[PDB]
Parts: sequence; structure tokens; C-alpha cells
Amino acid sequence: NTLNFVRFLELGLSVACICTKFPELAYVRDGVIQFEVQQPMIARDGPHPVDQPVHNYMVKRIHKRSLSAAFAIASEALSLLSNTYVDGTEIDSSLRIRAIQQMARNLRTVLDSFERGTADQLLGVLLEKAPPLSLLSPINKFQPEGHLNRVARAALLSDLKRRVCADMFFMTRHAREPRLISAYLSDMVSCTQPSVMVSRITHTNTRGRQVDGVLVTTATLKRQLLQGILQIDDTAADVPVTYGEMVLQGTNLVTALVMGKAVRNARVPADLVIVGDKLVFLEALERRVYQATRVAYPLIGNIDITFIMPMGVFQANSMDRYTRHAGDFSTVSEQDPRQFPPQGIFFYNKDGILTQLTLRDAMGTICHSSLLDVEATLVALRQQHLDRQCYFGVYVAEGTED
Amino acid sequence: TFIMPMGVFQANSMDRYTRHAGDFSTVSEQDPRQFPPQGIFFYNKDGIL
Amino acid sequence: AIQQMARNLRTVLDSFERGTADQLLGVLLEKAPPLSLLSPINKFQPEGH
Amino acid sequence: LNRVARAALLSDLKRRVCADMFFMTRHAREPRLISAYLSDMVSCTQPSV
Amino acid sequence: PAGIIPTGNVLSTIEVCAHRCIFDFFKQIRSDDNSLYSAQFDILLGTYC
Amino acid sequence: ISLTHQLRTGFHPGIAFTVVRQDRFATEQLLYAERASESYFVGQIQVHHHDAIGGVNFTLTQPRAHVDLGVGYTAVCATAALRCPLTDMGNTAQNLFFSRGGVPMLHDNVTESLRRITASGGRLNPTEPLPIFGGLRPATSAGIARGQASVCEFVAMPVSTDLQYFRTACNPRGRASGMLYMGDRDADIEAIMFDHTQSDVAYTDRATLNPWASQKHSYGDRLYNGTYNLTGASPIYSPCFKFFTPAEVNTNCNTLDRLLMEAKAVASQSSTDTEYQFKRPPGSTEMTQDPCGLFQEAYPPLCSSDAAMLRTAHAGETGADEVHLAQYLIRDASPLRGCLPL
Amino acid sequence: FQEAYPPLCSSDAAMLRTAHAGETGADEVHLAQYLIRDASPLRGCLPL
Repeated sequence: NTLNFVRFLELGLSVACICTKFPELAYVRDGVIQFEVQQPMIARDGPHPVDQPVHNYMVKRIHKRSLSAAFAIASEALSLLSNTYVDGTEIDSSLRIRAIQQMARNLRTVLDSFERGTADQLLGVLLEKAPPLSLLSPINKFQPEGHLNRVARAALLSDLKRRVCADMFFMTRHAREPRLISAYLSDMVSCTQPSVMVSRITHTNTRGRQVDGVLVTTATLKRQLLQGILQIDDTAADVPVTYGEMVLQGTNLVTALVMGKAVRNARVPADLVIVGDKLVFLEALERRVYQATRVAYPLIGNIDITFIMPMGVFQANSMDRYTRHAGDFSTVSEQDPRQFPPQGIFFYNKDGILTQLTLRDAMGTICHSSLLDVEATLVALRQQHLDRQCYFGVYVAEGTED
Repeated sequence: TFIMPMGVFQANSMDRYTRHAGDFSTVSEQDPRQFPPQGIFFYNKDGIL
Repeated sequence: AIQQMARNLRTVLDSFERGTADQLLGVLLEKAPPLSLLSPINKFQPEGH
Repeated sequence: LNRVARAALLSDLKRRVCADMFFMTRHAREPRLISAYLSDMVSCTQPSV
Repeated sequence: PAGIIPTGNVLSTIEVCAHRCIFDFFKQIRSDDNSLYSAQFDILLGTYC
Repeated sequence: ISLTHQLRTGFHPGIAFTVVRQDRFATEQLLYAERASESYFVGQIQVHHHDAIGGVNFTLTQPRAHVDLGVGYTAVCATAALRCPLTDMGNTAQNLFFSRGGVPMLHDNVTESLRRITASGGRLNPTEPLPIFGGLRPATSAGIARGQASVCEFVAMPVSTDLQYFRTACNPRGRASGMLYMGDRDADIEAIMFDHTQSDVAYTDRATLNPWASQKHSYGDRLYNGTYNLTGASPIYSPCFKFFTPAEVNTNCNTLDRLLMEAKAVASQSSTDTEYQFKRPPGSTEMTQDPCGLFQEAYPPLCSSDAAMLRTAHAGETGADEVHLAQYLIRDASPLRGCLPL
Repeated sequence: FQEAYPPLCSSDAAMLRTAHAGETGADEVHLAQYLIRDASPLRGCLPL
């Protein structure tokens, strides 16, 4: 079989990043981007202070990563390629040609690995960079400006708790109705801020409308979103094919050397959907990338959920021990064996099997010597403020032979 | 503004009626609901009793 | 300094056109009676007295 | 796969064997879902030379 | 080791290591060091307003 | 020893327990990104000459860097679908005999007998050679059937406990606490978590539901807090370590941005290749989303004190009666309401 | 799989069928008898 090579620019993931070449990247210490953002101001009267317009300055810095790929040749092939011990030139030429073909076939996939892994690194950094929608949306919708007081922040925190409890598996729960899915996809699209505008050539469709981003999914989610929910705009796109390189020369080179500082289409088969009022890509790269390799696909991440159940609670109040009807759970014995305090809990397994945690399982926790480790508690308690309390009930006296 | 009573006891013996016989039964020989009430239970902002 | 001066003064002059609408909204909120009272007053009271 | 993923896959295998056992004579009133699994059957075999 | 041309010649060569408490930074290398060949810099990638 | 006798025979001592159990789930995600979301730089590829078993290995290294040129947030992710749970929701008690360092009993035979009875009726135990200068790894078993077993940690608390606390999303410490409440100073996290002069932040009519796992040096705090390190020799993950440890927090940022920084994909605190949910192996990078770890809450599942009332006789849904005589049934309040079939 | 699926069985013929002219019974245990609901793949077949 002949391996199918994947180019990074033909993928729809290239619309989420702007690429540029930099030969002197190993000699940077801290690259710096700069922002100057100004804000408008409104005028009022009455018992309000007059306001002045504010200017904000924000500075971000680069983060350096790398890529690695290996390439091996065996000892026999290395001996054949070094032209050492040549003999029988009709029978060793075939072995040398076989070694050359093996080396070329190895080097092809080794060179392809970097273009295959650029998309993986982009997916990893975008997955790290993304806050959850269930926390981003009510925060971006509820507070108008910020610097909230205690009450508004507390109400926002309660609403955040309720929203992250409710909308957690929003695709697999309300999968029967497409309208909720297409309603919250528009929320997810129009809940994030855009980026800067300065560019030369951008990813457009066949007609010429500029696309706004990428929406990467699993293949199951792609077919579920495409079967009835989102509408196809186009099946072709126009992508850039050149990076755009830059170097340092002239006065910038001598500034970097002395001072130590420096200053600065093709037709592709890819689907495009329309969400809200924005035209986005919908890539589900699982066959082009991550197929027949030894790595796991991202977007299959895990979550951790902790469960709590009480075990031996007896309702102390006599009012709370009530039954909904007279003969609910009757027995044969003269004493109903449910008024006794409970000693176990019953819950369901992963597979739906009934399981029981009786009180015998607490022997691993309460029958230890850590139950009698009161010394550090006493040492910490003795360094507090103590008043001279009467000692009638904590004092033992001695006889007097009376 | 919300208004609730606490210790209101229905004085008429006619007005102290149950919809069914064995609605809220207990194990005690005296039902601890014929006593006059001493409190009121409502719901919080988040739904907590 | 001159560029900062102009950039400050432009938003300062924008502020009055931005705040005239705010003052109009405030006085219209103050001037408006509720619909829940104004709707049956205009119907169930034809003339007055 | 490691031991844990293999065990979870085996449990899913048992549940899936119990689920779609007599599949055409069971859900004969849902023509969409039969096509939805026929597509899954067809797009599951690796091709040949 | 900036690599710029010398501004002026220096006379009276002596054992400079004897007077180390003068100046503010003193570095002595036997023949050559790996720290002499290092052209690390900082780059500004643009400003957005 | 008397507690061992009473718990083995069938007696009910005058205590009650709250159990905590952490579970993992495989989720399919969904991420959206804007146009100029990343500024991507590509370096120059360099080749390492490296010897091998018989020949040479060539390692190709290329450095690259990324800049997030967004004034706000330019990428939004959200979990969409639920796959198979990777863990098992079993009943595996945590054994505290893996931990060494506390004061021992005077007589060695009492401690050895206590470990011998504790080992009976449990899965995970220290090995019978008892390796001195070793990890005290539990004895390996045969194949696992339905996934990785998740340990349950037991917290003592009084019997006369308001059961309506556990019917909603509660806190296993007994007193609500955490990073989320600030706005006046920096030394307020300790005053929320440990100062019992003032009332609880959430349930504002009391100090704490239990006084045995909430104070500065109480039983649960002396046993499960990560600062004192009593269970440090245990190779098993404690599912309520995150609820008891004072997290290091900088208050230079506000509450909401610090919450969004906490809300990203944190590193895992368990093991996915072992069979007993051990502690985090060093040098393994697995990023898992952590709900209810930044809120310091824990969701109650469908549990009941009797199997009779847990399932009704109608060939369908389960029962929903709250209390019958002295038993109880807590309805499901977890996010897994319409999943995990019964 | 080395498994065996339980069929619809009961320890008493009284609770095996209900008195509503339709579906069969669903009560699990009554006093000491039992009724095991069908977990086999033959749920919607084999008419009763």
C-alpha cells in the first residue's frame, strides 16, 4: 500500500491560526506582543462623580514548544550503504538497492510526521486554551462591566453552579430535538470575542465570503450535526498555500547582536456550515490524522465526578418518622423490622447491578491507630486563649483518714 | 413582600380534618401532629428547605 | 502629548452624544406609568368623576 | 489497550450483544433507524485490494 | 564581547585579576568559553490598537 | 477492638458515616475557535546523530512557538456526549493500614490482630511478606471484569444529622467553604474554612453539620488533610483529598478570571492503567476536566437504605418514596440523570 | 461470554399474571415468593 500524505494547509484547522516562518527561533528569549485598548465614556449628572476615559495596556508573551520524530537504519543496511566489504557486485547491488529503498520509504513517513503533528499540536494548545461554555456564557451575559459587589457575585456563582449542573451532556441528553442543539450552537459561536483583522489572504468559500472559524468534532458528532441540524453552505473552499517568512537583517541584526533586543489560493474539498450568522468550517479529522497510528485522538477527554451518600443516619425527630400509608411495607413479625436504625446503603453499579455498603466496610477506616492520635490536637489546642474556668468536674481528690 | 404565619392553631374542632384515615401514620400511640404547630417551613432562593 | 490630547478630547466630545440618549431614557422611565394600571384605566373609566 | 479499557469494552460488548439481537423483527416500526444501522454495518468493513 | 570596534586603545597591560574590587563586573576565561557564542535576543511581534 | 467486635457481629455503634467516591467518564468534546486565534511560528529542523543497537538513529527536532492574539477569549469548548464510564462504581473500602508514621499501639500483637481482621472482608490489603523499605503495594489479582475499581473513603459524623443536606449537591466536609467567597481581604479563606465563631457561609443558621470533620484539628481534618500527611505512605488515591486541603490561591486577580483559570483542563489526580485507582504517577500527562472540584461540592447519586423501596413494582421506572419508617431514599441529583441505565 | 439469560419465571402462578385483560404481572416479591422479570433478548417476541 502507498501511504497518503496529508498537507497541513488543505486541512480546515489552518483557519484557526496564522503561520509564519522564523529561522532564528532558537535564539529568542522572550517574544512580546503589545496591546493598546481604549474605552468610551458616558456623561451624567446628579449625585454621580464625573468620569474620565480610561486606556488599557496589555502585554502577552510567546510560549515555545517543539516536535520530535525518529528514523532508524539497521546495522546491515548501514554496512551496505557505507560501501565497506564490497564483493560479488551482481548479488550485493540488489541488497544495496533494497537498503536504499527502505531508507527512502522510512524518510518519507518521517518527513510526513511533522505535517501530521502540526494539527495535533494545534488541537492540544486550543484544548488547553478553551474555557467551558457553561461557565463562559452566563458570566459574559449577566455582569455588564465587572467589579461586582458581594451580592451580585454571589448570585452569579449560584447561577453558575445551577448551569454547570444542568447543561453538561447537552448533545446526548436532548438528542431527540434538533432545535435546542442548533440554538446552543449559535450561543457557542456568538459567545466568543473575535481577533485582529490585519492579514493579506484569508480562507474563503467558492463565492468569496470569508469564513470565521473552525468547529472541530468527533466523526459521530459530525454526522449527527450534519444529518439534520446544520445546513450545508458549500463543499469547497479556498486556502492559502504560502506561509510568509521573515528574518532580521540590516539595523535589526546589529540591534539584536549588540543591544540584545529586536523589533519587526487552491480549491480544496471541505464542508462549510452556517451557524447563527457566521460561516464556519466543520472538521472531524480522525481518518486523515490519527488513523493507523499509536496515539490517542483528543476531544475524547475525561471528567471526574464525586458521589456522596449517607450511611447510618437515624432521624432523631419523632415527627420525621412518618409513613405515606398505613399498610405500605407489612411483615409477619409482631415488630415491624424497619423502625430499627439503618446500618447500610444500597446503590447501583456501573452495569446496573445492586450493591451494598454495610457498616463492616468501615473497619478499614475507624479500626486504625489514627483514632487515638490526639497528641497533635492537644498541642495545637494548648496555644489558644484560655480563661480560668472552675474545675469541679475535672478534679480528683485524695482521702484524709476521716 | 411575603407574609407567613407560624403558631396559628385552628381553634374549631370541625376544622381539624384529615383527607384520609391512614395518611401520615407513626409508631407512637399519640400522633405527633395533633399538637399545636411551632414553626413554618419554606423554600430558599436555591430550593433548599 | 498632542496625540494623547486629541485622543482624550475626541471621546470627551463623544460622551455628550452618548449621554443625551441616557438622559432621555432616564426621563422617559421616570415619566411612564405602568401598563398594568394604565390599560384598565383607559377602558373601565370612560370619562371620569 | 490496557486492562481497564478492555474490561469496559467487554461490558459494552455484552450489553450490545443483548441489545441488537433480533434487530429487524424487533424495531420494525422505525424505518429510519434500520437504515441508520445498515449504514453503520456497511461502513465497518475495511476494503480490499 | 559585543563585537563592536574599540573606541580607544588601552595602555599599561598588567595583571588585571589583582585589582578585582574595581569595576562592576569581572569575567576571566582561560582560552575560550561557550558563553562567548550566544546571540539570544528579545523580539517584539507588533502592537495592536 | 470493641468496634471490630460490634461491626463484625451486627451491632450499630453510635456513629454515622458519609462516603465519598470519585468516578471517571469518557466524554466526546466539541471545540470552536476564531480566525486569528493563534499566531504560529515555525523554526528550523535540526537532526541529532544518535547510536543504536547496531546502527544509527536520527532524531529530527523542530522548535515552534504560539501566541494567543485575542483580547478576550477566542476558543470555547464544551462536553457534548457521554461514552462508557471507564471506572467501576463498586464497594471497595479504603484500607488505612497502608499508612505508616502515626503513633502505634503498645502491644504489637493487638496491632497485628487488628490488621488481620481488617484484611478479612476486603479486596485491597498490604501483602503478607510486609516488605520493609518498600511501597506497600496491594497484592495483584486476576483479570478485572467491569473496569477500574474506585475506592470509597469514610468520614465519621453524628447520627442525628439533617438528612436534607444530602438530598442536594452538598459538601462532604460538613461545612461549605472554598475559594469562591472573598471581596474584603486576603486572609479570609482560613476564616471561612476553620473559624467557627461565625456561621456557615451557605446554610446561614449554624456553624457546621458535623463537628468531627470540620474544625482545624478534628478527626477528619487530622486524617484526610494533605498538610499533615498521615496517609502519605498510601499508594491509593483518596477521593476526598480535594475537599479538605487548603488550596494555594493568589488574590491578585478577581474572582471570575481566577475561576475561569481554574475551570480549564487540569491534570489528572488518579491512575487509568492500574486496577485500584492509585495515586498520580509522576511524569504522566493526562488532562481531565474537573467539575465539582472548583466548586468544592459533590453530587448525591440514587441511593437508598433498603432494596425494597429502591425499585417499585410496575415494570418500569424505579421508586420515588422519600422515607418510609426509618429508612430513606435520596433521588438522583447528579448530572447523570438521563444516562447510566438501570 | 459464559453467561445465561434469565427468562420470565415466578414462584407462584398468582403474580405471574395480573387482572387487567392485557399484560402480565410485575410484582417482584410478595411475601416469600419471587418473580424474575425477563432479561433475555426475547422481550418483544414469543407471545404470551
